[PDB]
Amino acid sequence: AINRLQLVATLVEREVMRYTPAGVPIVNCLLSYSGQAMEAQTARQVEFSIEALGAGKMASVLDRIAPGTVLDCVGFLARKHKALVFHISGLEHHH
Amino acid sequence: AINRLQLVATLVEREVMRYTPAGVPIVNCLLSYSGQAMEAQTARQVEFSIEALGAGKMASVLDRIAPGTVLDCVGFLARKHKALVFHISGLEHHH
Repeated sequence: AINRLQLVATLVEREVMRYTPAGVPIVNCLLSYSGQAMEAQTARQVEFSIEALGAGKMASVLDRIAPGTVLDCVGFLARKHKALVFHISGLEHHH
Repeated sequence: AINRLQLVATLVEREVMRYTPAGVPIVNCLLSYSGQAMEAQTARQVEFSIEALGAGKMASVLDRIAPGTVLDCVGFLARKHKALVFHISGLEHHH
């Protein structure tokens, strides 16, 4: 079943890298979205923040990105462990 | 800025139709996702539920769908009014 989120958003903050029991690194972060949903009947402004994380190489990538940076993100939604988290599977600098 | 969620998910429940002050109908619902994220380094099972809504014609569409139905949804994330809600902008029966 498809579960795919594409989001262009600003990195607001990130937590110190942590590791799963298997030794996989995880970086939790907060992203801030600000834009327009043309998908709504009347175009409307949309603004929200969302908890995200990168695992494995994506943790390493996030760990080197400055807060304030706008990121083009793809990935999937999942349960935190209830609240949801955006798992980032792919990332580019927007600009 | 892109903000687009694609999700194949089961309609669990829906609320009675309500209306905005402008007379736009809204149907709030709960969707349940169960699948696999191949986007994670190790393929992993993912299961969660997410609050969603349809507005305008999409409210009318949701209002006629039986709970238990699997839906192929597209749309965007937004703030409920903080918690997030999946605004559905497009819908098909999965099967």
